[PDB]
Amino acid sequence: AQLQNLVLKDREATPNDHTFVPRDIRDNVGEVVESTGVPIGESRFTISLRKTSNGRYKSTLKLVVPVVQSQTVNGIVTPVVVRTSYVTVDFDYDARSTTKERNNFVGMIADALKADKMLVHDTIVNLQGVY
Amino acid sequence: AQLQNLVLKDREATPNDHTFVPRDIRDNVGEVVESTGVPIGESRFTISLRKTSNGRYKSTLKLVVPVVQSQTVNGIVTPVVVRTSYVTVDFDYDARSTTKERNNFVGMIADALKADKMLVHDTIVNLQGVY
Amino acid sequence: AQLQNLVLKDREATPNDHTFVPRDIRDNVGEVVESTGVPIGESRFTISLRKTSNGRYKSTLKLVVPVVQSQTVNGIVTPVVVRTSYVTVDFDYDARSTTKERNNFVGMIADALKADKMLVHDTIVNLQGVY
Amino acid sequence: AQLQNLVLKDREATPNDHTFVPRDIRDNVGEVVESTGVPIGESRFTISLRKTSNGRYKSTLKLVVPVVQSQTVNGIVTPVVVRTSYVTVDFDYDARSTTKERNNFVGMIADALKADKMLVHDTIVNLQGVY
Amino acid sequence: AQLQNLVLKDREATPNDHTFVPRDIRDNVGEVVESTGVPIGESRFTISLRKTSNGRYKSTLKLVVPVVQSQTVNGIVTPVVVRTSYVTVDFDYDARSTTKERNNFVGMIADALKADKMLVHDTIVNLQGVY
Amino acid sequence: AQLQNLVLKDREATPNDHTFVPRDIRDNVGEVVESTGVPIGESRFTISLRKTSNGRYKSTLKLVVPVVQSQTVNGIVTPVVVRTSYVTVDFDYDARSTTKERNNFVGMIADALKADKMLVHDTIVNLQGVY
Ligand SMILES: [Ca+2]
Ligand SMILES: [Ca+2]
Repeated sequence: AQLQNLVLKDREATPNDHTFVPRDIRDNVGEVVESTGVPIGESRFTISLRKTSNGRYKSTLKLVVPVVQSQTVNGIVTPVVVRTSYVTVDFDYDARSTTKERNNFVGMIADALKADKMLVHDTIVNLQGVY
Repeated sequence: AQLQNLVLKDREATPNDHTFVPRDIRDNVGEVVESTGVPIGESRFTISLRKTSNGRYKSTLKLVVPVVQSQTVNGIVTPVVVRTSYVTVDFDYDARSTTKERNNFVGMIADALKADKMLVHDTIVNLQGVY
Repeated sequence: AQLQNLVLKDREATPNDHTFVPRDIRDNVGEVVESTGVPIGESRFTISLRKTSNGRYKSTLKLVVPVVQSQTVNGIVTPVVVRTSYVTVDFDYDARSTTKERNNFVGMIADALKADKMLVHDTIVNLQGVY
Repeated sequence: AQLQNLVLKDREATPNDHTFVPRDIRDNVGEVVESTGVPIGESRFTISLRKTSNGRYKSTLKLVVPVVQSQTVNGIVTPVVVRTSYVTVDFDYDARSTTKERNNFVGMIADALKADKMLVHDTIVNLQGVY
Repeated sequence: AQLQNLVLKDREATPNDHTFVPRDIRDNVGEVVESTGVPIGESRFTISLRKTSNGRYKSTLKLVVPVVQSQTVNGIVTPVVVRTSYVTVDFDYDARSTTKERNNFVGMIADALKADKMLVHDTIVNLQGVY
Repeated sequence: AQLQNLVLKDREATPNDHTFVPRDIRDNVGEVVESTGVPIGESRFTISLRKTSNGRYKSTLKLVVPVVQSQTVNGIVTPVVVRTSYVTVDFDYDARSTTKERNNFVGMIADALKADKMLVHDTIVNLQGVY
């Protein structure tokens, strides 16, 4: 788990590769960043792990992806952030857990984000509730 | 997004299907449950969406998967929970976001959980930190 | 030597020459600027040299390049500074260094700032971290 | 920018290649070294990147080359640093800067350090003041 | 260099390879561990290097090998630590030492820990005094 | 373990045998020396064993080899320690440890110090940090 590049595919027609390049490590918190030429609409992805005192392990993923549009004022073109989207995955394993257990766990909740899993998709994508 | 069945694949040799069946809806919070015959090691998955007052949408996914082993006491065999694993995904979109934006977003962070994405896997699965 | 002109090159397709002319030297800090007739948003380059109490020679270079665009207000077109880029090299030599050592030194640090010097460029130009 | 070899040239008659090799990364600071084995004789190159609190991007280069005469006696060597030279380039960009802009900036100040660029040379190499 | 794998050998009939993998590096203290999927009673090996204010290089190695056996409680088999063995080598070199000196040094101290090196073995292994 | 000769090898092209001979025992600390006659030039190996108050068993090794250039003038020699190197291995076992266990422990950390074991070598010999 050496801070390194992280590539994430999106759900575009023909999936694009978003390449997040490491930036730094503060307080045992890695940060990788997909940056376009201008470092303002840069999307950041952080990751961290810490072992609790009560014998547990807690991982924390954060992904931030802002949207930029060019705002024109008195002829002055300036790229700005019009809105941002945030997500935060939080794991909590028991210090006594086995690798397989953890793997399967991830795998499952991962498979839940899938686009065909209607129950969740119709919520985290199309903003519907449950009924 | 009608409360309904939710099937999640795990990362086993030849992936197993875990079928969570709806249980109820409390305060606009759905709950589906993969239950073995005995309702004690039942794994629960909850989902919810709420529109903030400040014009945002926040989804919240929770997956809980306990592990059960048979504890024998004075000849009395009893299945019990020896440890549990928890995860909590939290989305936060801007009320002005477009479907595509949201979709891609999900898709990306989803693709991050993937098993081959070393940066995160070596952390949320093998409990390594970053360096 | 005497405060005189200073020409710096671009990294533009066909490198443009930026001609800086003397402006003034205050407190033994030479300033030379590249500007059109107007004293606004002119790119400035300052140079200085001082001997330290501890017996060291220490000189300083500072280049400042503001980006100016035309801001139209009620038909009143005025050029204005949209943003600026700063850099400050600091040389500190030993009073016993030979011309060659010093020259070679500069030459190196110089070479380091370069289109192809990967390690460096990717950071001072692409603002990407080291890992 | 993964920590890797960085090679800088002299201004020696027939430019000598100084190959610095990665030593390590510490608190988000890369270090590459042109070493011989003994640490005090090591010429070291440093590099870092930070996103300032107030939204700017700064990166820092630092080169150090010590001069060291090694007295030999009956086969036993005694290295001694007799003088050292230091440089510290400090870039500071605006979060709205273009890749192109930055690049050009660098290239300009780069061009400033240079045998023929008189104004500068006579000072950062010949240690003459400005008048 | 970079925190990577580390394999250590037994002194068992047919020496077994103990493969330690990276876990994390906190406060510039690399840790690499040999463990099964579970984070308990894993043998840990840490390594670090620091430069002293007085101008010395000092690195530290620490190997910890807990002995784990299966503790059956009411049919609930759990692996647990019965006892642990600790060791801490401390190297302190002079900033003017040459690669050879240092290497040779290690090699010696190394040789000292050895099956046949009587004086030493009988004490660090048989816990018998010197007389 | 009766205080006796201890011979350690180099990592020199053709391994040189360093024969330390017993000097003495002081307050339960054995000392063996590779001497030439003059005490400051002596490379000395220390060794001890204690049963900690709280029932543990600790033994300690310490090796020291000074580098000393001896200036000769008209037949009169002037030795001078120009730099020294120190190591301190610290074992700590459990009163319930097996001979076998201990032995293996030693052999493992022993194996750690070693030309090919990269992670370690690059640090305890090449003085590189961990990243
Ligand atoms: Ca319904
Ligand atoms: Ca790293």
